[PDB]
Amino acid sequence: RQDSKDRYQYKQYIYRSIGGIVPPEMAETVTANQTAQWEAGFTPYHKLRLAIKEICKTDGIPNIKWGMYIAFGEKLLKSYLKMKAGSASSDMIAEYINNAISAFSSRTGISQETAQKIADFITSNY
Amino acid sequence: RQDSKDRYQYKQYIYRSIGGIVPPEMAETVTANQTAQWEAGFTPYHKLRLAIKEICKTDGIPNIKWGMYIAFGEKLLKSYLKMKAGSASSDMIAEYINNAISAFSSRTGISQETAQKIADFITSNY
Amino acid sequence: RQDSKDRYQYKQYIYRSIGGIVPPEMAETVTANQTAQWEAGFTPYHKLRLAIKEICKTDGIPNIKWGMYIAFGEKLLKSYLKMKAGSASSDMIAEYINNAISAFSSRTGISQETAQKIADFITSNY
Amino acid sequence: RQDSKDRYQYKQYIYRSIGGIVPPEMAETVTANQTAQWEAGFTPYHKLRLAIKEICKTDGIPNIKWGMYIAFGEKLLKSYLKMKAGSASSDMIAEYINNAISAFSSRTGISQETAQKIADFITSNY
Amino acid sequence: RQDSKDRYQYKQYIYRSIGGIVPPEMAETVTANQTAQWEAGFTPYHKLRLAIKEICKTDGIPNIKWGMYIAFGEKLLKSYLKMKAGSASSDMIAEYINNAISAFSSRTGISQETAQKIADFITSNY
Amino acid sequence: RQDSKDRYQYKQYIYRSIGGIVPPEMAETVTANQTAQWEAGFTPYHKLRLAIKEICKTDGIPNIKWGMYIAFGEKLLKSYLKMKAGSASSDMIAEYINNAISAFSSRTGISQETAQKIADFITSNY
Amino acid sequence: RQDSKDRYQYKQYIYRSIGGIVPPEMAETVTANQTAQWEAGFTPYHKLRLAIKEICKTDGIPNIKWGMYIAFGEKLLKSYLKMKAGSASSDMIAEYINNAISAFSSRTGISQETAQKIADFITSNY
Amino acid sequence: RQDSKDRYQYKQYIYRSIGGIVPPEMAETVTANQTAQWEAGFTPYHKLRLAIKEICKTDGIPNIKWGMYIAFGEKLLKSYLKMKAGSASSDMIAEYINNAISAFSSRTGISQETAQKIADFITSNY
Amino acid sequence: RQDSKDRYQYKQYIYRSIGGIVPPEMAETVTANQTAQWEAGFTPYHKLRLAIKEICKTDGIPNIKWGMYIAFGEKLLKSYLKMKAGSASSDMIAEYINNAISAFSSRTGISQETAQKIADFITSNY
Amino acid sequence: RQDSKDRYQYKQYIYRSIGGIVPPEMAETVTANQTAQWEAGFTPYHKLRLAIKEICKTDGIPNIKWGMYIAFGEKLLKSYLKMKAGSASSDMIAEYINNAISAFSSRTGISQETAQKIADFITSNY
Amino acid sequence: RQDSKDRYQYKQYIYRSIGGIVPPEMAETVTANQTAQWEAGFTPYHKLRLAIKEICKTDGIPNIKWGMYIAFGEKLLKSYLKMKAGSASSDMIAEYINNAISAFSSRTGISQETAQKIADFITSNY
Amino acid sequence: RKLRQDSTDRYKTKLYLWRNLGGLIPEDMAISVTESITADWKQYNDMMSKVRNETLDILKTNKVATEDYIGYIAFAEELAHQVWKNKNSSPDPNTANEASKTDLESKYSDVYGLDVTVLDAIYNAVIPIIM
Amino acid sequence: RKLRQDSTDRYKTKLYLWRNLGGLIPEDMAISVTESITADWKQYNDMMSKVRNETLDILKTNKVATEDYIGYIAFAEELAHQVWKNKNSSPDPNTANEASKTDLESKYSDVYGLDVTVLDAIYNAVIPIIM
Amino acid sequence: RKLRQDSTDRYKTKLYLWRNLGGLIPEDMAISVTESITADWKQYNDMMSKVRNETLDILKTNKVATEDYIGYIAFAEELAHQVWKNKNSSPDPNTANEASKTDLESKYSDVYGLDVTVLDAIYNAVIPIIM
DNA sequence: ATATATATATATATATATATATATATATATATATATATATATATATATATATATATATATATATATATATATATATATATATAT
DNA sequence: ATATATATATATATATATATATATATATATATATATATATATATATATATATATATATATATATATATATATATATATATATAT
Repeated sequence: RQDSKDRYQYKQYIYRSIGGIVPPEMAETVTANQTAQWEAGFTPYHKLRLAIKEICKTDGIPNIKWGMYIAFGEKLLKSYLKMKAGSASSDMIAEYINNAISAFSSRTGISQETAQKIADFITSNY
Repeated sequence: RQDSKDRYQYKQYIYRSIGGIVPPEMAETVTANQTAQWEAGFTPYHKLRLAIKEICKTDGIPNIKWGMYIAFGEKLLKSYLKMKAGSASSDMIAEYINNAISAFSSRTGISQETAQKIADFITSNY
Repeated sequence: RQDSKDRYQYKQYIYRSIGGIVPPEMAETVTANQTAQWEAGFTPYHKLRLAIKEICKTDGIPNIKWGMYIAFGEKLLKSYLKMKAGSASSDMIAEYINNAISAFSSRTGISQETAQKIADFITSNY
Repeated sequence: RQDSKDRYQYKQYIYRSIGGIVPPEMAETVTANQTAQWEAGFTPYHKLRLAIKEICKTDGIPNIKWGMYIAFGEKLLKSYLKMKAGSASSDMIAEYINNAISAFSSRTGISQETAQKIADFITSNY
Repeated sequence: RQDSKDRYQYKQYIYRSIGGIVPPEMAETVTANQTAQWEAGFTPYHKLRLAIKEICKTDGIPNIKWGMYIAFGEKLLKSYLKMKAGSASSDMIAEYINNAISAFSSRTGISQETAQKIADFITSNY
Repeated sequence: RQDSKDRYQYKQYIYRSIGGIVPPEMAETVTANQTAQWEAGFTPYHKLRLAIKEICKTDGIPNIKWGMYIAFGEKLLKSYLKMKAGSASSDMIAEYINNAISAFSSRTGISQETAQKIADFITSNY
Repeated sequence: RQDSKDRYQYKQYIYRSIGGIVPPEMAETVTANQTAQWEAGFTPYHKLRLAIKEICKTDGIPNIKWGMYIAFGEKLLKSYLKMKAGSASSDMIAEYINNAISAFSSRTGISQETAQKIADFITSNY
Repeated sequence: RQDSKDRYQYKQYIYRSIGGIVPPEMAETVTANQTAQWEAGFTPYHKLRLAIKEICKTDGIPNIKWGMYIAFGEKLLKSYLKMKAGSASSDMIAEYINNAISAFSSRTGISQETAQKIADFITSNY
Repeated sequence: RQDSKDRYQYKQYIYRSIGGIVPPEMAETVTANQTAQWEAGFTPYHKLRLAIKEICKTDGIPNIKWGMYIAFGEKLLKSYLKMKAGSASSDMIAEYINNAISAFSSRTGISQETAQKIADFITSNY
Repeated sequence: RQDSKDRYQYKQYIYRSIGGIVPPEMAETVTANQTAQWEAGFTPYHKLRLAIKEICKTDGIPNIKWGMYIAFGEKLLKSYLKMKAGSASSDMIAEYINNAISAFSSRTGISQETAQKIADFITSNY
Repeated sequence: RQDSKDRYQYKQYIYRSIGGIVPPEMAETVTANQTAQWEAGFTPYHKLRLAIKEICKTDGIPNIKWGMYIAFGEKLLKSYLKMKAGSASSDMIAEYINNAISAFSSRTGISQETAQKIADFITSNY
Repeated sequence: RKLRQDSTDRYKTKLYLWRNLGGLIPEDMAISVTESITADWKQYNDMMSKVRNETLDILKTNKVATEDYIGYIAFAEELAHQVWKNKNSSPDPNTANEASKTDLESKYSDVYGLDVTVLDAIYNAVIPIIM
Repeated sequence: RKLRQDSTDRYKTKLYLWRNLGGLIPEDMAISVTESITADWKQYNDMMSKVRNETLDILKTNKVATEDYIGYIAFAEELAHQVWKNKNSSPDPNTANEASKTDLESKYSDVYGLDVTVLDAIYNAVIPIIM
Repeated sequence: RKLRQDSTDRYKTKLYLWRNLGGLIPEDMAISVTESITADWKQYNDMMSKVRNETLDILKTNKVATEDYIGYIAFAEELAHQVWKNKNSSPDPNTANEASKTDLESKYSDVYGLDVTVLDAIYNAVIPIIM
């Protein structure tokens, strides 16, 4: 399903948002462009989520906790993207991890050991 | 009938759902894609149902009970697909079977012996 | 996103402003023209902002201060464009910098050293 | 902006003035014609204004005074167009300049030397 | 302006006079026809006026007096058109000129010499 | 003007007389038909009037008297049309002429010689 | 005029009689039908009247008497139509003629010889 | 006239009876339906009346007596329609004829021989 | 009748209650809403009544007693709805039944055996 | 019922209060606005009452006492809203509870243990 | 409530004051205008009152004293508006504060320290 | 309110548009949609809210983290549905048995624990589940 | 006023038009939009204003330049949301811990300093944050 | 009057039409426009008139030619805005400094002279500039 | 009657992404409208002074024509209503 | 099978009005266009120079909604397909 249905329908979504009042040379052309951005923008996080799934199976750890392994990973990737503006990533990374890990009950909910592993896997995504 | 009529009309269905307001470069292209997913997604369960039919004839057991041999099989396949996330399938399998079999009056309605045979046939589907 | 979404939607904006009462030979043709002006008009400042981002990373200085590095840079570019009317740019440049730098708390908020660097980078934009 | 936005929107203006009650074979056709006259009619004065801008930079004289260098130039061009009816332009020219220059505080506000230069540049426009 | 704006808008005028209650097969078709008559009917006098302008420049005589050179010329052309009914144009011409010239203060206001020249130029228009 | 403006506006007249309450399939269709009758019905008299104009120029006789040359001609044509019912046109013709000519002060007002010429020209119209 | 104006306006008449309260699917459709009946119903008498006109010219007899040649003819045609119910037309014909002719001062007013000719011409109309 | 005017106006009648307060989806739809019933209901008697007309011409008998040939025929047809409820038509027929004929002065007024012929012609209408 | 007439007219009722002074955006919108509540609110009891009808036929018991089988059932359903507030339904149920059954002459009037059956059928309605 | 009937009729109420003398652009617009405030203003207390209902069922305590569980809860919420002005909510809360609980016979009528639970549930509403 | 109910009803008030004798083109148009003035005129004081509420919470001071914090603030704002006529606001401000503070028992009733803070907050409102 | 109530109109929005784009009759659509939005909203929220509410309150009481509720809620409904299934199709002994055997089944997921066993007991005793 | 209040109508404008261009029913749209503009305006301004107002006043008190507020405001809300997250999902000790650990986290940005620590303490003690 | 007052209706005219051509609701538009024309007219004329009036009177007093006012007015507002900017964002010493440093900056234009320095001193002391 | 699957919408719990709108803080840009100060240009309307032209209406004098209504004299026809 | 009205059309034959068109000959208004020459407004565009709003896009940084897509996990409807 996620192999193709996304771009096909996502384009349909935008067409609807653009409205039937907008000539097709704009309606479709804008749609296609915005979709391409969705595909490119979405993928990086999608890759993380898929990787996380495999990590948990590898570790032999709970499926429910994916809600947080994912949240944790996704939050950090946003942070890693921001680091391309902040610079000094070494310090930014440590700081994001510091709370992402330490605030166990709200930022992890998952073993700090596995949370860090995710932090490391996410780091590798640049 | 089921040899071809499904993909032919299923595509027609989606076209209708998409709506006459959507340009054909989207209406048909989306339709065809979604249908392909139907074909691929559907088949695994279809194969089980067809296999089940033959098993009952082989065993020499009631046709009416197909409602449950099918329900039982289909439920388990969903479970087997989930096992690709859960891991430790050996234990998940046992647990699904434990209740699928034990709750005779609501999960089987069929001899536990034949229910297990189906559980085994379904297992082979990965 | 900013690689293409701007021209695509900006055109849509104008179409809306023009109104549904205006024939398409005017609605779209005007839209496309005005957009082209947006692209050309916008770019010069966009380039500065992007350059500024890199300068701060290079210097190893605060991200928050971009609000002013940008404001400072953008203000000066407007001034540099005006210099093409004023002439004697050598003096106009000095005067713009004089206050842009001196009024620290309201025109810079950033080290005068880095503010000047931006003034120099902006100058190179002609 | 002034390279194209004028004809594009000016046409839109007229369309609005013509009114939605007028059939498109008249609304657009009249619009396009009137616009063409705008372009041709406007240009001569536009050229003067652009030339004046360069003259002041060349001379190294005040930008504010463009309000008058322009007013002065534009007034004279109107006069030069009238000379194509009046004839004896040699005398008409002198007379227009006589007051245009002499009434310093209201017709020039600019050095008579530079005002005359503009009078000469405008003269060359026929 | 007078090169095209006349027929374009004049048509618009009539459309308005015809009224929004009249079907377009009549509104526009009548408009276009009446306009064509305007163009043809108008031109003969327009030609005179343009010719008169040049005559005064040629002679080196006052612009203000165009009010009368024009009035004089236009009146006579009306007379020349009437001569196509009256016949004996030689006598009608003389009579129109007799008063058109003699009543200096109200029919000419212009030198009789130049008034006659106009009478001659108008005569050539048949 | 009389070359086309008549049929164009005359149709407009009828449309108005028919009224805005009458559906266009009747309003315009009736209008067009009635107009065609106007054109055909009108022409015969129009031709006479135009011919009369030329006759007076040919003869070298007064323009004012056209009021009667026309009245005389038009009256007789009506009579000639009636002769297509009366028969014995030779006698009807003579009788119409007898008074049309004899009652000089009220039926002619024009030389009997020229009145007869018109009677002859009209006769040729059948 | 009578070549087309009748059906065009007669339809308009009925439309008015039907009333503005009646939907157009009835107003026009009824109108058109009733008109067609007018055309067909009217024609037979119209033909007689036209024929009568020619007969009088042929005979060389008075125009005024058309009031009666027509009345006589029209009355008889009504009678001939009635004969298609009465039968024995030979006798009905004679009887209608007997008084139509004999009551000279009120049924003819025209020579019995010409009245009979009309009776014969009308007879031929069946 | 009777070839079409009936259904056209009869519909108009009902529309009036229905009233202007009733929505057109009911006013016209009911009208059209009721009219169709008029056409079908009316025709059977219309056919008789037309047939009767021809019978009298065939027989060579009085037109005035149509008032009774018609009344007689129409009365009997009503009776024949009733026979489709009564059965034993052979006896009902005889009885209707018995008085329809015997009461000469009020049920016939026409020769019993011709009255019977009509009774026979009507019988054939079922 | 009860298949649709209820919602159709019930809406009409409310419209009347709302009053002709209330704008239609309120009159109809409120009406439709309140009706929907009628449909939903009514149905639960309607279902019971219909079920009761069938129970009596099944049992082979008196029709007249429906007045009480219905009253009994309806009363209990009200009680069952109240139990969703009271909790401890097991005890509330017993208590409602205790008197609903015991007070034979006023709460049942029907065999306690059949009254209990209804109590059981009603219980199943939650 | 309470799912929609409130806003529908409440609007009707206001319309009545506004009066039939007030133009609809005010009558309805004011009504709709005031209703929206009712919905928003009402809800907070409605939520408490619904929550209280569930608490009593959960606890297994008397329905009659809802009169006080509700009164108690509603009073406290009013107090909690006031605390947004008073500040130092910790102390205000304690004081409201002090009497709300202590004056058993008039402020609770319910076990202090359950009254406090309500005080705690209400507190969570901010 | 105060987010919208004010303008909605305030308009209603004026409508009532204007009277039912005044045509709606005046009644509503005047109402709407006067209301707009209410909104604009009211807001400045409303802002102060809201600010004061927050100041007292911030300071941790008595709610009852709002009667005076408000009175004090509102009085001063009136004074600040008057200063736009008086000029020399520095002195007017001091004088208003001098008594507004000094007459503790009647102009403040609140700590002079907090009264001054309000005087300062109000001052910032211009 | 809005997060459970407004769903009526949002669901309505599509159901109408789905049909509207088919060129169908405005009136028939409005009717079909009305019935659809009613069935959807009513059936969903009635069954779901009862389970979800009990589920949310119990899990919160038991110190369940917000990221944990999904497991217990996904089970809450699945289990609650099986409870109806049995109340409808099976003997009381099988309803009781199945409830216990399903709690065991749920062990396939890391989620399963005391929380589940508590929740199901509540559903069986308390909630008239739609299915 | 206008800069926080008029947003209701501007937001309304689009939400209606978005749907209007879909050929949807005027009434359903007006209803769906009404609910949307309410949820938007209400939820946004309530949560945002409380934080933004405290944030603006504190930062101004502490001599923060107008170009600096962005950092502290962007944090103000982010932090304020995390405060709710914890009040909702975590034990009180974790709410306190997270607040302090987040203040540390915020060091990733040049913005972080005393101003942040002051602001968060206020949010925790004062504002009923929506999330 | 007309040259400052009628702008309300002319601005209104477009703002309505801009939206009207989008197929938007007449009522919502009338409301959105009303707020727009108010904000426009009010904010513009209040700030602008105070500066422009003082600017016009001072420049006229100082024998400034009508063609000269543009420079001083364009500066008048620009400067007046910077005055607010500082009153809002900077320490009083910086407001004073900036005013003087800006007067210097203004030298980039041939316009700058005593007239400017006089005008800015007035704006700082007199006008509650909107920005 | 029970259970899948593909899509479409809404929910439950948390978190992304693409776009759409509004905000918070400051500053650009493209267009749209209004202003400030002076001056053009294209069109739209009105004026000032005189004179045309195209159409639209009315008149002065006489006479047609096409239609619309009424009359004068007799007689039809189509429909509409009432009578015998 | 025939008539009396009224409204429409027609025939023979003519007229009085009213509205439209035309001929000869001319004018008074009103609306449109033009010539010579200039201006006051209003709406559009532009030049020099700057700003207040509103709508769109963007930068830094973050959020609240709404609509779409996705991940983990499950469900209620509706529309399509499938198995018995």
